[PDB]
Amino acid sequence: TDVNECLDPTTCISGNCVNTPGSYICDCPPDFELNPTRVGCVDTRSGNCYLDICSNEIGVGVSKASCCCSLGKAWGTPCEMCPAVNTSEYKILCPGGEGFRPNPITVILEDIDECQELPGLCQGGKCINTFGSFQCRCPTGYYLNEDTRVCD
Repeated sequence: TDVNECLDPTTCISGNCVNTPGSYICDCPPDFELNPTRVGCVDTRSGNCYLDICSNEIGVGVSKASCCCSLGKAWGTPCEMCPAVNTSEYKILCPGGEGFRPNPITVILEDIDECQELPGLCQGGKCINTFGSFQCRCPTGYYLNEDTRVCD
């Protein structure tokens, strides 16, 4: 009775909780929809990921979270800008910070695999997925353009 679940930190991941009599509700911000078990909000659209303003594509048909919670800079068509790291937009979009996205079904944070989803981050080179991150080794005689993410 006296209970308002919204007062609990965790209630409604990336969402706005509204306390109802015996439970509560999660209203999802724009572009987010409630997950199946209704514990949070996710963006299940698929789009391209870009390294600049959209240009320099590094990922295809990938989720905005996987794009922007990573090194991506813009996403989808029409080109949307990844929110900046100190924003609320980013708090919601990247609830686990840099390197992770929420599972569309369970909303559980998982390590984004740039190697698979964002192959662009290492064009012409070997991509090695790691915890919350990944590496890149350019083949002998070629070097990584830290700006184009291309080997040489």
